[PDB]
Amino acid sequence: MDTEALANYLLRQLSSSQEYNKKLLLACGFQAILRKILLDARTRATAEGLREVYPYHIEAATQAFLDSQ
Amino acid sequence: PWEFRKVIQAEYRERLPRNYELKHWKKPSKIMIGSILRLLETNTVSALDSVFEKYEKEMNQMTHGDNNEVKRIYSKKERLLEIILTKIKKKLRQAKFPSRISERDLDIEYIYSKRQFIQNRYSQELQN
Amino acid sequence: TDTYNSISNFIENELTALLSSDDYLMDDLAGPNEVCRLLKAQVIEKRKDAMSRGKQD
Amino acid sequence: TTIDVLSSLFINLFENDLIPQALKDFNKSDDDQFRKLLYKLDLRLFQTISDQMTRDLKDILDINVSNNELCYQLKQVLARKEDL
Amino acid sequence: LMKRLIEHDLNLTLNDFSSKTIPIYRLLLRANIITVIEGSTNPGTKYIKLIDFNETS
Amino acid sequence: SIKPLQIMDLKHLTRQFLNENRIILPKQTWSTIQEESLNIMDFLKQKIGTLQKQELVDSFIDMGIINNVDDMFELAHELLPLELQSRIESYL
Repeated sequence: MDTEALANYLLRQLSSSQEYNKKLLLACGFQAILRKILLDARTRATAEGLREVYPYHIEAATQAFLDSQ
Repeated sequence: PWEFRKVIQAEYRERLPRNYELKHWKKPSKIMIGSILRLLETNTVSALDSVFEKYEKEMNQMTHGDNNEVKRIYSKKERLLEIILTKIKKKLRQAKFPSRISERDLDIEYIYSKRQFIQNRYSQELQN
Repeated sequence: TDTYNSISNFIENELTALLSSDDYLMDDLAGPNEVCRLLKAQVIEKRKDAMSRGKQD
Repeated sequence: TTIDVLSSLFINLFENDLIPQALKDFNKSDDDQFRKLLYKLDLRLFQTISDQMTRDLKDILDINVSNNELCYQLKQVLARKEDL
Repeated sequence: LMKRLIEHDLNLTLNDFSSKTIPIYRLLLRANIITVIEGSTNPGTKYIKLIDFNETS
Repeated sequence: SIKPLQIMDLKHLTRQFLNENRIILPKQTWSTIQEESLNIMDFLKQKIGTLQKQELVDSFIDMGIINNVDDMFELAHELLPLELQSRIESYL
C-alpha cells in the first residue's frame, strides 16, 4: 500500500496536479508524525528496559508530543 | 452585536491559549447552516408551544374566545420568527469557524438517543 | 425489573427538568421580566458542575 | 471552543439586539393591551430561545463527555461480570 | 564541487553549495550515491561525500 | 468503519520502518495506533484545513519536524518513490 494510496484515502476523506502534490506532502507529514511517535515509544520503552512497546508507552509519548503542539 | 465577525474573533482569541495559532479562518459550510437552522426550528417550535400553553387564558379573555385571532397571531409570530431566522442565517453566512464540525457532531436528538441506548445497556448489564 | 433506568429517568424527568421549568415559571409569575432573567442568570451561574449529567449519573 | 463561541454569539445577539428591542416595544405600548401582550409574548419567545440555546449547547458538551464516562463505567461492569 | 567529491574532500558540507547548486545537490541526493551525515562537532552542518564505488569487502 | 483505517493498512504503511529500526508491536499496540491514526488525522486537518504554498511549510516549521524547505524535500526523499519526489521538487 503506497503513499499514493494514503493520498487517495485523504482525498476521499475530503470529498488538480497541484492539489495532488499538496496531499502527497500531507501524507509525507502524516508518515513523519507516525515515525516520530514510534521513535518516542521505543525511547521510553528502552528507558524502562522493555524490548517491545505497549499502549500506555505510546499514549504517554503522544500526549507529550501534543503537549508541545 | 449584529457584527458577528468581531465577536467571533474576540471570543476565539479570549477562549483559546496564546500558542493556539488561528491561521486558517473558514466560512461555515452548508451542513453547518442546515444543522443550526434545524436546531433553531425545533427549539422555536418547542418555545412557541410552551408560551402559548402558558399564556392561553389571557389570550382567550382578551379575544373573548375568538380562536381565529389566536391562530392569526400564531401565524404572525411564526412569520416574525421565520424572518428572524432568515436574518440570522444571512448574518452567519458571513462568519468564520473551523470545518471540523459535521452534522453528527452537533445534533441534540442523535446524541440523546445514543445516551439513552448506552444507559439502557448499562442498566441491563447491571441487572444481569 | 430494570431499576437503574427507572431511577435515572425519574431523576432526569421529575428532578432537573421539573426544577428548571418550575423555577422559570415561578420567577416569571412572582410579580418582573428583567428581575427574572437576572436571577435566573446567577442561579444558573452558581449551579455549575452540579446539574450536569455527570452529577446525575 | 467552537460551541463556546457559538453560545457567546447567541448570548450577545439575543441579549443586546432582540430582547432589549422587544422590551422597549413592551414599555412603549401603554395605550393598547393587545400590542402590549404581543410584545410580552415576544419577550417570552426571545428569552426562552436564548435560554434554550445556552442549555442545549451546554447539554451537548455535557452529554458528549458523559457518554464516554458511561462507556468507561460499562466496560468496568462488563469486566466485573466476566470475573463473576 | 565535483572535484572535491571525486577526491573525497572531508571538508565538504552544505555551506559551499549556493542557491543555484541546490537543484544540482537535490539531483545528486535523488541518485542515492551520497552520505548525508550531520557533523558531531558542528551540528546543523551536514557533511557530504559520495559512497565508495570501488570497495570489494 | 469508512473513516477509520484498518490494521493491515498500518502493517503495509509502516512495516518497513519497524523492521529497519527494530520495533516490536503486539496486537494491543496495533489497535492503539489504529485508534491514534484518527486523532492524528483530525489534528492535522484542524491545524491545516486548506492547502496553499507558504502556510504548509510554516506549519511544518511550527510542527517541530522541519527547519526549512530543504528538510521538506529531504523528508519527501525518504518517504516517496523517485518520480514522486522529483515531482515534489519540481513543485518546490
